[PDB]
Amino acid sequence: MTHIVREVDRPGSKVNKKEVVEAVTIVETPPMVVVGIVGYVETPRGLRTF
Amino acid sequence: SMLRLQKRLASSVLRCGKKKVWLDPNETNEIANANSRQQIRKLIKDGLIIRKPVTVHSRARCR
Amino acid sequence: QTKRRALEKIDLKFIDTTSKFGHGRFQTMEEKKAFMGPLKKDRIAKEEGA
Amino acid sequence: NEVVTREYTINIHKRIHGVGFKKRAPRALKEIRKFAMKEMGTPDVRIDTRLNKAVWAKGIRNVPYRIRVRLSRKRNEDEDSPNKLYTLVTYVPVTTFKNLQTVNVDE
Amino acid sequence: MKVELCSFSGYKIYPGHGRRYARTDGKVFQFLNAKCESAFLSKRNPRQINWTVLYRRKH
Amino acid sequence: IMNQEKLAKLQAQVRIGGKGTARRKKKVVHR
RNA sequence: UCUGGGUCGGGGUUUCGUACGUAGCAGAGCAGCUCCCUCGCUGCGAUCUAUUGAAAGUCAGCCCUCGACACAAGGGUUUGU
RNA sequence: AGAUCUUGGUGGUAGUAGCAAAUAUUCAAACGAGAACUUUGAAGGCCGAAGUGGAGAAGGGUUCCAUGUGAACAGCAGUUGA
Ligand SMILES: [Mg+2]
Ligand SMILES: [Mg+2]
Ligand SMILES: [Mg+2]
Ligand SMILES: [Mg+2]
Ligand SMILES: [Mg+2]
Ligand SMILES: [Mg+2]
Ligand SMILES: [Mg+2]
Ligand SMILES: [Mg+2]
Ligand SMILES: [Mg+2]
Ligand SMILES: [Mg+2]
Repeated sequence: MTHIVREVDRPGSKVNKKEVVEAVTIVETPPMVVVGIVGYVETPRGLRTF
Repeated sequence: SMLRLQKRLASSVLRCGKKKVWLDPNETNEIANANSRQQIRKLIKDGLIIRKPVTVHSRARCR
Repeated sequence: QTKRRALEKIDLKFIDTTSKFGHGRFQTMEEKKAFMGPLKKDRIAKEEGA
Repeated sequence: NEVVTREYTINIHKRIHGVGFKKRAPRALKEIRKFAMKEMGTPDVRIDTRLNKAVWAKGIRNVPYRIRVRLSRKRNEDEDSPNKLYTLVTYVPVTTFKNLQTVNVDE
Repeated sequence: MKVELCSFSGYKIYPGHGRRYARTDGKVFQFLNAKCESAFLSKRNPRQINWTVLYRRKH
Repeated sequence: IMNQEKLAKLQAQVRIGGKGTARRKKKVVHR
């Protein structure tokens, strides 16, 4: 986690065009690699793997 | 092997407590043969039993 | 997402990068060096570096 | 070979962290023995009395943070024993622990 | 990115860091951390604390 | 008399403790 | 494996706050020496100053190493339409 | 078959509750089949003279001392022991 500073664009608010400090969470996301495909079929018992 | 009697007799002969009695850890067999106060005296003479010096309690700080 | 909380444009002005391993007080290495100047270990490395 | 002797430095502070006051020096001895077993692969580890005196030098709870020891692997070919090798860990007094690598030492 | 403030130690206080102290007499002080705040509250002089900016520029 | 081999091992037997303890005076065998 | 993970070491971060020693015509003063000095020298003395944001710790559940060292294709018990 | 029956034996509970008042142990060696607990040495501590020290009265009665044993006992162990 860390925190940022940004200007708010919320009309009618007390923080309108005002700076705020907001806590943010950093989530590292290296690209996903696609290795398969699953198909599902709708059954009267639910979805089942086809 | 077990030298409780030797420590007690050495304390009695040396006129000190069992704290100050030092038995030679290498001559355990020779000391174990000592069963009488004459033999304790002989061991003290021969250097196998030593009265350890009094723990230092200085008064230089007090002075 | 139709509320004004959502679909609101976000424009950051500052991201805090102070050290989180304590009470960090310098954003970058260079800012810390420019504030604190040379140190003893810098001097002993620089004497060896001629 | 197998009669090698080496000089290590052990982060006692790293291995004792979190241990209660009345347990820090006995756990220091246990971690020293475990370190010797791991480094030399010998379950039979003998610790010099000078090393024990150095670990216990500052009492039971203020154990030194670092210590320089010497692990010597020696031939236990003295009697019929399950282990034919053993490690004698001796104490190496040093002034500073900066830039001390693990170095092989000759006989 | 906002107005940069200075502490009891003279260090820059970035947004979202430290505290701000407003006295009854009308003076507003800002501190970088609780160490500087406790030093200020105990009326310690920054010109005698070795790591403060004021001591550095005094010596 | 004392030579280098005798001296280097003599240092061991006279020390019966760490720093601050009295030195061993003698170890004499007599039958 | 285009090796790996450890253990030290290093660097980064951070915590505290300026280490031992040395030097000082710094220091409340005090005690001796006067061919000496013409205002000096020799000790004691909390504290101060410089060396010195120094010293010390920092993963054990902090970050990065490619420096050093040794170690890692090994052990056991089972499982079949 | 009963009498919260008498005496004796045995279960479940159950390898469970529990073996937590008074700071603390560690290293090496010896004996030994066998050592966390015995002994020696080294270290770290404690009682701190209104003591966990040194001696008595009452009470105990051989617990004193040495040697030997490792059946039982010392609610773990023991090469030790009242
Ligand atoms: Mg943090
Ligand atoms: Mg490091
Ligand atoms: Mg019946
Ligand atoms: Mg239980
Ligand atoms: Mg219990
Ligand atoms: Mg004490
Ligand atoms: Mg005491
Ligand atoms: Mg009494
Ligand atoms: Mg008896
Ligand atoms: Mg029992």
